[PDB]
Amino acid sequence: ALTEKTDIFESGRNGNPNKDGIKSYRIPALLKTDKGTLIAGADERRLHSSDWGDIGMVIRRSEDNGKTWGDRVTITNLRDNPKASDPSIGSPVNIDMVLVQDPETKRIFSIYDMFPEGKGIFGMSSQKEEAYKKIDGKTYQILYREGEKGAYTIRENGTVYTPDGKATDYRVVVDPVKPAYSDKGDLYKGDQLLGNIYFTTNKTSPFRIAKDSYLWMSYSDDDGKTWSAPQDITPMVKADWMKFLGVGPGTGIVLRNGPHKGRILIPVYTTNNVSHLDGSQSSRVIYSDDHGKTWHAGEAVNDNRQVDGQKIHSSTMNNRRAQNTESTVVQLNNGDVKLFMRGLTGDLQVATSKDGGVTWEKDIKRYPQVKDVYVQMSAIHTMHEGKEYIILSNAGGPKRENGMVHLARVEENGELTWLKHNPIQKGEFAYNSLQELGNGEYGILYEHTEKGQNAYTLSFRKFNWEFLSK
Amino acid sequence: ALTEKTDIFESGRNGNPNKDGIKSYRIPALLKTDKGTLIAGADERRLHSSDWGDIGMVIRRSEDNGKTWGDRVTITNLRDNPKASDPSIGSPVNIDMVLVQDPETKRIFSIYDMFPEGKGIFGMSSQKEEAYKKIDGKTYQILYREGEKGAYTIRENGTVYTPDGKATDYRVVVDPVKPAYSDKGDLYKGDQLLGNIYFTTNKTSPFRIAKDSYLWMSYSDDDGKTWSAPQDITPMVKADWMKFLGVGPGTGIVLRNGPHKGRILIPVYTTNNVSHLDGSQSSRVIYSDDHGKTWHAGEAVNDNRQVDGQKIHSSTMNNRRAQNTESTVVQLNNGDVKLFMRGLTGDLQVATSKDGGVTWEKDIKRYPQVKDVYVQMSAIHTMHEGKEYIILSNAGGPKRENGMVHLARVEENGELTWLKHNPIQKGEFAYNSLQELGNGEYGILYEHTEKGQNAYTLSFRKFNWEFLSKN
Ligand SMILES: [Cl-]
Ligand SMILES: [Cl-]
Repeated sequence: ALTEKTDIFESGRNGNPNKDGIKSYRIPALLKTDKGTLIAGADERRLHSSDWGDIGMVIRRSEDNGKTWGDRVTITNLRDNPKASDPSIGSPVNIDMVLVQDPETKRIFSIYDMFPEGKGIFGMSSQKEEAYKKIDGKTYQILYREGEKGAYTIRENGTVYTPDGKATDYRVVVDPVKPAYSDKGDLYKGDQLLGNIYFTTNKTSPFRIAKDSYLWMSYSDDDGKTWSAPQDITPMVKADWMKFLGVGPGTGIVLRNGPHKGRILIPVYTTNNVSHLDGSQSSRVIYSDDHGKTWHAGEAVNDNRQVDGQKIHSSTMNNRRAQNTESTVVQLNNGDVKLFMRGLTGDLQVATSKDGGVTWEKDIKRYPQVKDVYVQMSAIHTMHEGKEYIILSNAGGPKRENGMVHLARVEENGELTWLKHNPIQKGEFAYNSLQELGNGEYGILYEHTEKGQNAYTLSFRKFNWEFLSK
Repeated sequence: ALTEKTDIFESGRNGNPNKDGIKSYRIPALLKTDKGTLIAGADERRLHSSDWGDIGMVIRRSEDNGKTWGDRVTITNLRDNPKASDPSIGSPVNIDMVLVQDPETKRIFSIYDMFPEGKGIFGMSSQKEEAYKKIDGKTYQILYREGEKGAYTIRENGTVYTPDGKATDYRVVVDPVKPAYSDKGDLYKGDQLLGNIYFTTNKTSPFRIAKDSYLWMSYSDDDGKTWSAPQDITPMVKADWMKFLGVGPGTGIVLRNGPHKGRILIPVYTTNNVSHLDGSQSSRVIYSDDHGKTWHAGEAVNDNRQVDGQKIHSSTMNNRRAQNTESTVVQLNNGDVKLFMRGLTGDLQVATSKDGGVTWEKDIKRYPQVKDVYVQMSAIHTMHEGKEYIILSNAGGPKRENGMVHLARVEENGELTWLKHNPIQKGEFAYNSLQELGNGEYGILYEHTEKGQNAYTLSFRKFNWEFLSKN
C-alpha cells in the first residue's frame, strides 16, 4: 500500500554540505513521461537553503517506475560572480521549476524563475528598472551601462546596441555552449571575455540587465536526457505593472478535453508595486496553444474579485489575507479547470475556470476539510473506476509536518467532496509533487528532513488505491 | 506695444452663473493656424470651477489677429446623468485641452481628458478596472454589467458582446450625431434608448465603462469651424500601470527640423498606483509621426532619473518634490526638445530630449531667473532678426498673480539665457497659452479675475518685440 521512502536528492547534515558539496535541495517536481520514465526535478541549493545563492536546476530519471535513478542531469547552472563580496548572494539565481510534457510533440518543458545576482527576489530594484524595449516590432532585453541613463539593447547574435541604435563591439553570449549553459550572459568586447550581464556587484564589464524578475524555459526532446539552452519567456507574459512573476512549482498539465484541448497550463503568481509580498501575491496561469512556442498570461483569480464587499485587482491590491500564491492546476472531465492555491485562510482555497484557465469564476471555494498551513501543494486528476477523483497532497499541520494525501470525489457538478485523509510522512513535510504511475499506482516526490538533515531531502514514495481509502 | 485685454470667455460673478448660465471658464489654449486664424479654446465649466461636473470643450475663432471673435463652437459636450443625486459631480467629464495644427495636412487637433460620471479624477476606481481587451488582434472597450464579473466588449458597429463572445441585442452609440456629440456612449436595445455607458450612478441601463482616465481627440479640417466626433486614443498610449494619464493643457508643437521633423508633440503627465497624486505626477509627451493617425508615449522625464543619489521610475515613484506635472514643449534650431514642467521647486524646471521627445537627459535644469508658483505655463520658439529665442509666460508670484512674459536667448548648445522679464497682467493670473502672430507680434490667452469674476475669465492681449525687449 505504501513504499518506504527512497531519497532522490539528499541534503547535507547539521549545516554542512553533503558529499557532493551541496547543503540543500528544495522544490520537487515529478513527471511521468510518454516512455514511462519518471523525471524528478529540484533546485540544487549549494550554499544554503534560501531562495538565492548558487543554485542549479537539476533532474534525475527513473526507467523502472522509481526503483532506481540515474545520474543528476543539470538543466541550467548560471556561473557565480567570482568578485562578489558575499558568495551567499553572489550568483545569478534560478529557482522553482514546473515540469510538463506535451503529449503530442513529446517535448518536455522545465519552466523556472531567474534573477540576476543578488538576494533573489529581495535583490529586485526598489524602483522599476525596465527590462525590455520593443523596437520596430522586435522585443530586446535592455542593458544598463555604468554611469549612463539610457537603455542599451541585446540584439541579434547578442550584439549590444547603443540607446540610439548603433551596433557596438560588445557581444553577449545568447547561445551558451558550456555544460549547464554556465556561459549564458557572458559579456565580450571582440575576443575578450569581460564579465557577465547578470552580475550586479563588483562588475568587471560595463553592462547589466534590469534588477527584475524573469521566467525561463528549457526543453528536452530525448526524455529528459539532454536540455536546450534556456529560453527567456518573460516578455511574452509579464505586464509592465508586475513586480515579481514566478512559477507555482511542481508539475503543470496539458488540457485533455474541451475546445482548448492541447493547451499547456503552468501555474504562476505575481506581485504588484503597491504592496509586493505583503499584500498582492496573486495566482494565475500562463499557457501555450502552440506546443510551447509562445506563451500568454491568463487573468488572476484576484482580478475583479469581490473581497469583503469591495472589488480588488491583482495589479492594485493590498490585502494580506486575499493573497493566493503558489498553486496547482487540474482539468476535470467536464472541461473545467480547478486551481488549488496556497494561502492564508488555514484551509484549502480553490478557483474555477470555465474557459481553459484564461478567466476565473467569481468565487473562491474554501474547504475546511483540508488544512493549509501556508505551504505549496500538488493535486492530480485520477480515474477510479470510472468514477472521477482528485488527489491532493500537503502538510497536515499544525506546522510544516505530517504529510497528507487527501482524496476528493468530483461530483457531476464540478464540486469536490473530501472523503479520505491519510498521513504519508510523519515529521517534517513541505513541498511535494504527485503523479499517476498507471495500474492503480501513484508516486510522490516531497520535502522532508530527519537525523539532522538540512532543509530538505527530496524523497519518493509509491502508494495505491488501498492506501487512499484508509 | 501691449494691447488692452479683450475677454474671450467670461465667467460669472460672486459665485453665480454668467448670462449664459455658466459659472466658470478655465484652461486656455491659443492656436495660430496656417490661414492666420486665432483659435482660442477653454473648458466651459457650467456648474462650478472644479475639474468635474458638466463641462464642454469650446473654442472661438478670430480672423483679424484677435480684434473680433466669432461665436463659441462646442467641440464636445457629453450629456449629464439626469438621475444623478449630486449634479455637481453628476456628468461624464471632459477637461483640459491641447491644440495643435499639422503644418502639412492642415488638420487641427484638440486633445483632452475624459472621465465617466463622478468627481473627475477623484471618481476613478480605487482598484484597477481594466478598460480594454484585445481579442483576435482588435482592441475593444470593456463594459461592466451590474452583478456580473466578466468583461463585456463594445465591438463593430457598437454591438455589445458577452464576456464569452456572443452578440447581444444591446448597442452603443459609437458614431454620435447630435450637436457637440452629446449622444456619445448612449446605450440602446433595438431602437429604445436605455441610458449611457458613461453613467456610473442611478443607472437606467445595465452597462458602464471602467472608472478610469481617458484621452480623447477631435480634429478640424476647416480651420476650427467644425469638428470630428471624439476619437479614443487612450489604448495607444496608456500603459497598464498608469493610473491617471492627462494632457498638460495649452498648445503642442510639430517638430520643424532634425530626424523627427513632422512629429506632433503633446505634453501629458501620469500618476501611478503607488502614490497617485501625492508622489507620482510625472511629465512626458505623446507623439504622432503619421499626421495624427497613430499615437505613442515617450518615456517620462522621471524614468531612471537620479534624485538625491537614488533612481526613481514614474511607475513606482513616491516623491512629492520630484514630481513634474503639466508642461509646455519647444523644439530648438539645433533639434533638441525642451520640456518646461510645472513643479514644486519654486523655479523653472526644464528637461531636454535629444531624440525628438522620446527619452530625456539625466539632469533637470532649474532656472532661478524664472519663478514657478506651482501652476501651468506656456512657452514658444521665436526667431527675431533672425536670432533664436524662447518666450515663456506664467505667474510672477508670490501667488497666482502678476502674469509675466519671460524672454530667453537660446544658445548654440541649447542652454537658455534669460534676458527680460515683463509683467502682462496685474492681479490674478493662472493658466495661459502663447502664440506667435507674425511681425513679430505675439498673442496670449490667460486666466485672470477682477470685479468679482469667478475663477476664471479668460482674456487675450497682443504684444510686440518692443514690449518683450523692455528693460
Ligand atoms: Cl560584469
Ligand atoms: Cl445608464
